[PDB]
Formats: sequence, structure tokens, C-alpha cells
Amino acid sequence: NRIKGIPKLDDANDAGGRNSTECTLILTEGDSAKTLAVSGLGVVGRDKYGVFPLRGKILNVREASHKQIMENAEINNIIKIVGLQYKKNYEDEDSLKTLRYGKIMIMTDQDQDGSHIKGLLINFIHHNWPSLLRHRFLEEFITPIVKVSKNKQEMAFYSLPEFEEWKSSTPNHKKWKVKYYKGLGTSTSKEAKEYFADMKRHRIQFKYSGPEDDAAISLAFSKKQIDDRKEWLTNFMEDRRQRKLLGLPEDYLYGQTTYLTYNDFINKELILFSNSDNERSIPSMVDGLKPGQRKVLFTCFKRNDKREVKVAQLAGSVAEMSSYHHGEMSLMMTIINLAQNFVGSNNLNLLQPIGQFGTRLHGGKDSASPRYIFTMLSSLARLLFPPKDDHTLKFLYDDNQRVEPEWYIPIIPMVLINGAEGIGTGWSCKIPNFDVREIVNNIRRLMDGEEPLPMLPSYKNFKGTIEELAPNQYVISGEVAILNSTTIEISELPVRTWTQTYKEQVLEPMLNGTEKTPPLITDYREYHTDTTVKFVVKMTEEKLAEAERVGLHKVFKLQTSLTCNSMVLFDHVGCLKKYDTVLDILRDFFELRLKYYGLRKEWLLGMLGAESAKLNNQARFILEKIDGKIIIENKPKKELIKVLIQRGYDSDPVKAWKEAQQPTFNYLLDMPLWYLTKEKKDELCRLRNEKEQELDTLKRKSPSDLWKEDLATFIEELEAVEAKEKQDG
Amino acid sequence: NRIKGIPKLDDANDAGRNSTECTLILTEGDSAKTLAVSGLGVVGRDKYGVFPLRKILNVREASHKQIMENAEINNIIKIVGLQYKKNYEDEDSLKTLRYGKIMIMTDQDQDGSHIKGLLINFIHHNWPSLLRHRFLEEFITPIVKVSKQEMAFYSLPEFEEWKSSTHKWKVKYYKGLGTSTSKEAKEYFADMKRHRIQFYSGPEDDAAISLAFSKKQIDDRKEWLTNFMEDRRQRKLLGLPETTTYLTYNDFINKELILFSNSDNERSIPSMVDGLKPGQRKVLFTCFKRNDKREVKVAQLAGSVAEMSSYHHGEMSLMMTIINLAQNFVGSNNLNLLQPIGQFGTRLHGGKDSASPRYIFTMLSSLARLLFPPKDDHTLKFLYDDNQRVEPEWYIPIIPMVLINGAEGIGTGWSCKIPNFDVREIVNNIRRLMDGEEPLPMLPSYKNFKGTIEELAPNQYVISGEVAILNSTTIEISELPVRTWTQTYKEQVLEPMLNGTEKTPPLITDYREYHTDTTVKFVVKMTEEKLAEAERVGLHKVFKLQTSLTCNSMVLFDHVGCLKKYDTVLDILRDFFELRLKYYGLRKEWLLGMLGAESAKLNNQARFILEKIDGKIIIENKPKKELIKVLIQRGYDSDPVKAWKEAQQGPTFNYLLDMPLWYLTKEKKDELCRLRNEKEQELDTLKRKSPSDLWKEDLATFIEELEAVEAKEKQD
Repeated sequence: NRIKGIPKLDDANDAGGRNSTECTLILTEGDSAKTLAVSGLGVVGRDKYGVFPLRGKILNVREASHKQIMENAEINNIIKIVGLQYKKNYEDEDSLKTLRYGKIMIMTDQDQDGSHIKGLLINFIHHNWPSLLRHRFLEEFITPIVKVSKNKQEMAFYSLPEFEEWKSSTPNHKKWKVKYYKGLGTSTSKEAKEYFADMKRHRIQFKYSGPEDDAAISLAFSKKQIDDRKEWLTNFMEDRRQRKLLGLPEDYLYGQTTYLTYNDFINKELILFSNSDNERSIPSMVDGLKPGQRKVLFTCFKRNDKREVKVAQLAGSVAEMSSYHHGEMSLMMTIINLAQNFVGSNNLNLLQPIGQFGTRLHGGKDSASPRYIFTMLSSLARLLFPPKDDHTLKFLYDDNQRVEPEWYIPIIPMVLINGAEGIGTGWSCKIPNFDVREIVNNIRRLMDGEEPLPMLPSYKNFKGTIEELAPNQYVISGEVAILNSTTIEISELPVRTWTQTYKEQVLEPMLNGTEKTPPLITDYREYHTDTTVKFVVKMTEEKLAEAERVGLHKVFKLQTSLTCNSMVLFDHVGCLKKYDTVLDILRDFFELRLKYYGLRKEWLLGMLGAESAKLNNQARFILEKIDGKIIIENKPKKELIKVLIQRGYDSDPVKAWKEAQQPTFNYLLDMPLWYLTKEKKDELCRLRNEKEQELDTLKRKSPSDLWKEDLATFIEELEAVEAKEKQDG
Repeated sequence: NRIKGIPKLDDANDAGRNSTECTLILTEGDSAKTLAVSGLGVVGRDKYGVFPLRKILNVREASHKQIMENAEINNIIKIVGLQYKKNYEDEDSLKTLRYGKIMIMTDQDQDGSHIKGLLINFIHHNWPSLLRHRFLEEFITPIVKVSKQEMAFYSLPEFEEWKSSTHKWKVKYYKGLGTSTSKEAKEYFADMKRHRIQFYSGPEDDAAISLAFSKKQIDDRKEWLTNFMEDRRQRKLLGLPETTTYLTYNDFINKELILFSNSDNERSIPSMVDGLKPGQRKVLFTCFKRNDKREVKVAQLAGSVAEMSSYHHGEMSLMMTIINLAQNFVGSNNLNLLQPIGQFGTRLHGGKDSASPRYIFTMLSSLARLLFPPKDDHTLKFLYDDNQRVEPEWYIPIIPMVLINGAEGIGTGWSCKIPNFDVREIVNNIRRLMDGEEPLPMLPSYKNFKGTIEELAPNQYVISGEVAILNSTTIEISELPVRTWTQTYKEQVLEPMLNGTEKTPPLITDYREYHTDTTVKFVVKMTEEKLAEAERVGLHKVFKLQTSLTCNSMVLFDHVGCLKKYDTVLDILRDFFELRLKYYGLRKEWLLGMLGAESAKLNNQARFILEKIDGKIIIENKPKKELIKVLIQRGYDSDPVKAWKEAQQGPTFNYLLDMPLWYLTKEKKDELCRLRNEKEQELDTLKRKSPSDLWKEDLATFIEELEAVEAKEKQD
């Protein structure tokens, strides 16, 4: 019959019989993957194929208790289906016939999560029966990464570089249709049948090629090789930097390929899972943002909202425009955190916190619902990230959608303005806040060739002191003063100490005592606002005198230590880098930003010239038509084009320049009839001169002059915004 | 004097001899407390206390152990120094309370009203003599604010009245507390007289509070909602449009808390006009507005729905609404409005086996806008979420969609279950009603269902699968009853037959599976004796291939918004038919005005181009004011489409002068002249057509596409 007790298993009809070696067990990533396999199998495929969905996390055998392994239903279910014995050898075909299935095929998405399942399954087999790996047992199901369709013709590519080679070798490639099939669920049931009719082109086998494979699997999953994984990622990022500089493509694993070594899989596919956590948690040094923050900011820039919108509405826009797929709760926190402006949050919030966005009372947690709070860009956001730089950035693609860039390039190092914090896999980042004006001044000093002045951490509206005990080591202190004997006033808490947390953890125990400590204070009264702290504490005269001799800041927990020893950021090329000082961050930023002001000037020169040429033709066309040199009334379109060509009119110069970066007279004839009137004609003629003067002015300006203009514009708006903030408080 | 152990309380300084003048603000969570703290500042802490409510229990419907194990109520008692057994009928005991007033500060949504009512219920149950005095109050913010000059309104009709004067300044809605900034909170707390409302006026209030929260008054609340919906229905049919200082307890229950219970009904029971719940309508409205010509990711579309329709429910709920609108397996929609491009779930797992929204794609079906014609959108009533225009109250499709894809929902007092019916039968029955004939009876019909559906009695049906005897020991099951999923049948029926229960032996020897993603094939082996015994009992009964379906709870919202129980599906069809026919009259009336304005606009545009070509109009090097005067002197009209749209709610000649110089060329002039003739012919053709003729046109267009779409579906 069939095995009893596994209702989720589609048992192969020949499994557990004479032809068991010809049977293949398909392990799928969840029920949706199993449904795809069922659709392809049809009826003929049900004799030698079995499908079982992995509806849970495969355990890491290497680092799990024997009790968990013996009670794990998922691990045990695989044992029953394949007929595997916990302690056995499978080096002889005699011992290979006790298995109900001759092959195991893992069917997962071609994303990082799917690779994790593949590796964990590989680790489970390697750690219990490394004999099976020796022969052709473990295999994987693969779908083409990209499909191109045109005129009812379809082609498939199994590697992103292969698709790029096709586009480089195929003119009019933009006339086709592009779809990406890394996820299994993207494929239809009809497409599933097509895959299973050509299983040779959708099957890959895992090959054991030596002890290097055992080392690779050990490196990936052994609990003792944590530091080895750090060097594993370190070499990967440097190898990626070298590969890009040498023009070599990204490391591909699948070609138009039938075999994949275990070592190749670990070092080229499973590595991307760990590097993703670093790439998601550690900000970039160029703009101080993580990809999630960048997606929100990119969405805000693209929307160009002149009026505030609900956070829930903006969150929908980010999901729609930037392909954000990391979760609704994460998206909400990212938007809210970009707008917070309380002491210890951003020194310069890029989004406006219009409503209850959290305060210093609860460390930003006391925010209201996203359906009730509003936000929009700050008036400083587009001054910090100038629109003219967008044309020099590298915008990324999520499948077919153009999304946020690799990084933005602000006019001052934003990573030092609002700080940075993140925990990845092997590295961690912690950078404090610094004064906006001091950073602008140091950028100006570097432009003039002077040495940068030292910078201490600075938090906006913080009323306490920050002192440097030693390089990169600081102590942040609140404010306490003795009003009289028996009374002290606490008027400031240290940075990142929240009002509610201080009252609950410090002052309440001193008033009520605990099981191990008698009360220290007799009373305390609270006089806070939403943005200021005031505690008035009463004490016994003798106990206060003792506290002063010890030190009130120490006794009342008004001191916090801050160490700058883990300033780890992604550099402009995508490699994690440990910055020893904030001046090193500023210097690295300065070189890149100065270079991109040169890039902006080159682009502006070409674009302004094209705009001037376009306006030159437009002004001439209107004037010639009024003068009668060109007649368009009741004239054939073909005749009009010939006249325009004969008279030396140019095709759309802006269009020509854009294609030049890699005839059309519509820019002339699309002009409204309004432009024949005197006033509008004069406006067009004036605009022609202004564009020419604009190009001439730019030709006389160096990249540093443009940088100084942007800094001056930003500073003026900064003073206006900050002055208004004080008036409203 | 001092309260100990409640670290979340901001005790008032005078809470004490001045306890009568002390007000305790009870806030909805920490964010509400933050707003109150911001408005209080420093000087406000002398007479005001703030405590955050981090859920009030229903005292009537709860164990007294829980009524003493709930820390939140116990903390409230401790803060306001309340004693359970006390009357406090005079100031003799009112000084035994630590605060003079309890102020409830919540959002102005349904969730906030629930907190307000439950707190009121808490006082009413243990200190009924305390709600008599000026004790319980609520914090109120203006509903609408208009903004370098700013004004505020505490009444929606007052805001509408403001529109009569001059309506663009800038408008913002402040129902949620979090909408107000800290600066605005300070302004509120300065004029606290204008932001505070106080709640007893008779025995009617006691009934109101009792009605809302008594566990025995369930059926009274159902009649309470029934009267509300019927009163609303009559007011809407009559065309009716549906601040103070004090609010009675009875007024709060009957005018504010009523919205909470009907909200569950309004979200779960679909409308009879379009067969949709509000969440589904928001998705469909987003799809119509986007008008995607290419497939889009479900994750991307979900963001668009959140951005465009003010959808504020769960993300998981939104994903399921989109996916369910696209499913096309046996038991799901007979006509899916969205295309399931990818793994959207199948009959194997009842649609639960769908892939991640970032990998599956969708777009409108080619039938969606044939079913929901764009020309009808101008006759619908589109709703507003604060300042954003969103989906309408309902769409008006050309056939009753509620009978096509069925209806299912559970509300508060009512429930809905309607099966699917055949599209062609529904179209045919609609055609019969247009001709004056009686509709034919209709049985439930599910697309691609290979079984049988029989009516035992009115509204009583039996759905059966297919089983065939192959030999003395073998039977094959080629169809399961509608809504029986392959995995659920294998796990619940066939697995126990193979293994047996604890006290019952196995019934079958073996079964083999040969399903596809859309078809079912079980080959079951038994012994000869057990098969013969099964035959005598009845194979459909033995293998559970029959399911009962009763049309006894076909409850839908009518076009006026009142829940109505339909006895037969023909009653739904007749009610739909009358409304749809009326809206075809409404469409013709709108089209007559709009087509006429378009024709007038093109007449001026064609005349303007021809006169410019003929030299009757000169614009070269001419002042704008001189050109405008010539156009008026020659009788040209201001934008007629703008004028007609303005009529439905100096001169404008931009529609003439914005035209490109291309229109002076021969071909474009001929195209403009051809378009001028086409618009006139369109208006003339419409005048000779009745509303029923337009309906028949839409049905024919829909039927042609339905055959094409369904033929391709079979081809795969």
C-alpha cells in the first residue's frame, strides 16, 4: 500500500518497491511550492515522483540538542519517507536499496531564504550520512531567472549575466517583455507543466569534489567557526570590489550547467544570506542610510508632496514605488524614526513629525497610529540632497521596477548628523550625533585646504555636557544642582535616557526602597514638559551631604559612557570598513562629494546646452512662422518636415543628448497656439537668452563654487527652520 | 496624599484639601498621555492628573475574580480613592474622593467610543450615584480645522456651512488624538472650556447603558440596530442629509456607540448591488483608477490600495482580499475580477496554498470593466476618508455580481451565505425581465464543477461528488462536493479509512492519488465484502461526497444601506434589476449632457482652427487681451465641458489656444474635423436609444468577451 501517518506526503507509486532507485522525492518550500510541483507532475509523473512540503524550520543538527532532534516532527517525517536509518552506511548499492527513494530534490525559491533551506537540508544529510553525498542523491529544482517574450517567441536565461549578454548581443531588446522567475510562485500551473516536460533543463545535481566541500559545509554551519565566517564575508566583499573594478561579472552559479559542487553552492549562494543582514543593518557612509530608509526617502523625493500625507498613505506609496517587502511594522518604524526630533533622536530630521511621533518621555515609543499622524519632507531635505545630483546616481532595479539608488550623495556627511546604529553578522555600528554647523564648517575648511577642527559629539537641544576622556571615549552627563540642603533639582538627563524610564528605574527605587536597599530619598516632584525634564528631589540633610561628597551625577545615575570603537559603515564601493575617527569619515566623504560636484557640472553643461539649443530652435520657429518664412496652415505634415529640414532646424536637442549618453520636430509643432501671441513669444525669446546666460555662468564656476552655493542655501534655510522651531516651543 | 507603586501616573499636586478641584485625565495609551502632558505643561500639573489606560472589562459579563484581578481598574480605584460600597450622594462623601472629575481622553473613532463606554459602564455598575453629579467628562478636539489664517469647527454641518462662505483654504480632520501636535495640545489646554464636555437626566440613560453592555440584552441590541438602519434607509430615500456643551448618557449610547456594532455588520456582510464588502470595493476601486495595462505585483498593488483608498485594516487582510478577488478554482469565484497570474491558491488547499505577494502578479480581467462599465462611474456616490475621495458606496454592475461569486459573512446578529449561480442563466434571466417575461428558476451552479446540485425543497440543496465502481475491489472518486478541498478530504476522510480510528478498524485497503491542480482523482481499494456493504449503505454517504446547502440566511445590504433578508435569489435579481434599469436612465441623462458639452467644445475647436487657417482669426504678434476680445466678438464659447461640469456641481479660451500648432496642419485639421462629426453622431445616436437598449449593448459586449475568455481558459 502506502505509508501511514504522513497525510501531507504525495507518496510516489513506485516508492518502497523494485524500482525505488528510479524514484525521486521532491522536498518543497511550503504548500505553494508543492502545488507547483503537483501541477507539473500531472498523472504520468506520479509513479516515480513524490512531493513533501517542508512547513517548518529545518534544525541545525551540528548545534542542536539530541532531545530536539529526536522530537522534531519535520526531521522525523523525512526519515520515514526516505527510509533512512539514523546510524547507517550508504557506500554500497546493497545498502542503497533500503531507501524508498533513490533521489531527493529540493524545490525552493531562488532567494536567500530558499538557499537557507537548501543548505540546512544539505547540512542535515552531510552530518548524519555523508555517504549519500558521495553519489548522486541530493539535487535541486531550478527555474529560469529571466524569461523574454516577443511575437509569441520565448527564451529563458538561468543567470542574470546571461540575460545581460543577450541584451548586449541583441538590438531592439527593449521591444521584448521581461519577467523574473526567482520565486516559484511567479510561475503559473501551465508553466509548471512545461518545466516538468523538460526536467533535464530544470534539474541540477550536488557533486562532492573533495574535502573542500566538507570544509565549506562546516564553515557555514559549525557553531565554532563564527570568526571564520567573518573572514569569509570580509574576503567576499573585497572580492566583489575587485571583480567590479576588473569588469568581471557577478559570480554566477548556473549556466545554460548540470552539476553544482557543494563548495561552490556555499561560497557563491549561501554567502548572500549572511551578507544581506549586514547590508540591511549597517548604514552606508555616503548618505548614512540603510536600504529601507533610502526606499522611504526615495519615495518621498519622487512624490514631491507639497502638503502633508498620512503615514499609512506614505507607507502604501513606499510599498508601491520602491518594492519594499520587509514588513508593514518595519516600514512604519522606519518612516516614524526618520521624522523624530526629540533630544537623542535626529539632529536634523529629514521628515516632518506632524502629530504624535513619540517623545523623550518614552524614547520615541509613544507614537500614535499611522492612520492619524502626518508627514512630508523637511524644507532641508532637498537642500541636503540636491535634485541636480540625481542624474549622477546609480538607480537600482527590483526586477522590472527602477527603485532607490545605491546611495544618495548629500552635501554634508549625513551619517555624522543623525548618527548610525546597527547590528549585523560579524560587525556592529555605533556612531553618535554631531553638530550640523560644525560639520559644514569642517567641510568648508577642507575645501580651503585647512586642517579639520576636532569635533565632539553634539545632540540638538541637549542641555548637558559631553566630555572626551580619551580618543573616541566620551562621558555624557545630565544637570543636577543643590537648591538647598535637603533639596536638589534635576534639570537634564543624559542623552538616550528617557523620562519615564528614569523615574521608574532610578527615582522610584530611591523613594520606595527595594529588598536589598533602603530608601535614599524622602520625596520627589515632577515638573516635566514633553521636551524638557525637571525633577525636584527631597532628601535627608545628612544623606544629601553624603551624596554630594560621592558625587550627585554618579549617585543619581546622570552619567552615560559612549565609545566610538565600532564605527563600521559600508564605503562607497560596498565594502564594510571600520573608521577609526569621525575625521576619517569626513575625509572619505569629502573626496567622494568633491568628485560628484565635478560629475554634476559635466552633466549640467551638456543638459543646459541641449536646453539652450532646444530653445534656440523654438524661438526661431515661432519668429519664422510670424514672418512668413514658414507656413503651416493647411499644409501636409510631410511637406512641413521637409521645409524644417531644408531650413536647418534641429531635431529635439535634449532628446539627442539623452540618447547620446546611452528627424523629430515635435518639440516645435507641439507648442500651443499661445506661443504665437506677442506676450508668450516674448517670454520664449527671453527664456532663450536666460538659458544661454545660465550655461555661461556655469562654465565660469568650479565644482567647489557649486558646493559653496549649496552650503550657503542650506545654512540660510537651516537658520530659518531652527529659529521657527524655538518660537513654537 | 501620595499614591505609591503606580509609576505610570502623573499625580496632580493638589490631589489633598483641593481634591474637589482636581481632574484626573484617563488617556487611551501612552501617546494620548503624551498629548495631555504636552498641553498641561508645568502649571497644569497642579490640578490635573494623567493616567494611561494600557482594556476595561465588561463588569456585567465578567467573573468577580477578574473584576479584582484586573490591575487597571484596581489602579483607577486607587488613584481616584474610590470605595466600592459607597453612595457619595452629597458633598459629605465627595471629599473622600481624591479627584473631583474623571476625564476620558480617547480617539474619536469606534475604538475610542468603546473605551469611553466601558469606563462609563464601570462607574454605572459600582457607583451609580457618581454619574449623577458633574463627575465624568470627556476630552474633545475640533472635528475639522481650516488653515496664514486658521479657524476650527466642532461640527461637520458647521464645516459644510463654512463652505457656503467663499471652498479652497486647507482642511484637516482631527478625529484621532495623534493628529494634534504638542503645540496644538497647548492651545487646547488653554481654552479647556471649549475642549471639554460633561455627561444623568432620567431613567432612559440607565436603559441606554444597560442596553449596550448587558449580556442578556443581545436580542434588544439587534432590534436596536434594525431600527437604526431602517431610520437611515427612510432618510436616504427622502433625500435628507442625515456644537453643544453637555451630552446625556442616553445620547452617547444611541448616537455614538451605535456606530461600533454596525461597523462589524458593515464590514462583513456584502452589498446586494455589487456583491462586495468595503475592503473588496477598495481594492477594485484602486484597480479601476490605476488602469494597469500590464501585470503588477500583488505587493505593489497592496501599497497602491493603502495609498489610494485609505485602507487602514491589516496588511494580511489586504493581501487576502486581493488574492481572493483573483482565485478561479472550483468553489471560488465563477467570474474572477482579478487575474491570478502565479500561484494564487488552488482547490488542493482551498486557496490557502498561495505564494508570497512579492512573487505573484495580477491585473484586471478583461471582463471587469465590461461588468462595471466606466460610463456608470459618473452616477455613483464616491465616499471620502477625511480629505481623500475613495471608493463609492457601491458599484452598479450590468448583472447581479452577488449571485455570480456568492456572498459570505458573519456580523453582529445577522449572517450571510449565498451560493454561486451561472453567469449565462443570470444574463438570460435579466434579458427576460427586460422583455416583461417571468424569470426562470435558477439552481446554484459552480464553474467547472463536475458533480450534481439538486433542490430537495425551496432554498434547500444537496451538492454531490462523483464516484464510480471499477471492479470488485476498486472505486474511483473523480469529483468532490463544492468547497471540499483535496487535502482536507484526504486528511479527514480517506486517511481515517486507511488507518482506522481508536475503536474502528480500517475500511479500505489502499488509495492512490492522481489529482492535478484543478482535478480530483482518488482510486480506492477495498475488500469485496466491504465494498458491497458500502454500496448498500450508499457510496456517496459512505465516502462523504454529499454536503447540504441552505439558502435560509441570504442577508445583504440593500442599495440604501439597510440589512435585508432575501427569501429567494429571484428576489435579489428583481431588486437588482429595478435599480440597474434606473441607473441606465441616469447614465443616459449624464451622457446627454456630457456628450453635448463635448460636441460644443469640438465645434468651437474646429471653428477656431478653420478660421485661423482661413485668416478670419489672426493671432501672430497679437496681445492676449486683443485676441480674447476678438474671440468674444466672434461668438466663441468658453470651455463648454468646464461650463457643464460647473453647472452639474472672465471667459475661458485656454482649450482653444492650448492646441498645438500641429492642428493647423492638414491631416490634424481633418482629424479634428472628423472627431467633430463623430461626437455629434454619438449624441444623435444616444438620443434614439432607450436605457434598455444601452443595457442590451453592454450585455452583448460582455457575452462576446466571456466566450472568448472562457474558450482560452479551456485551451490553457
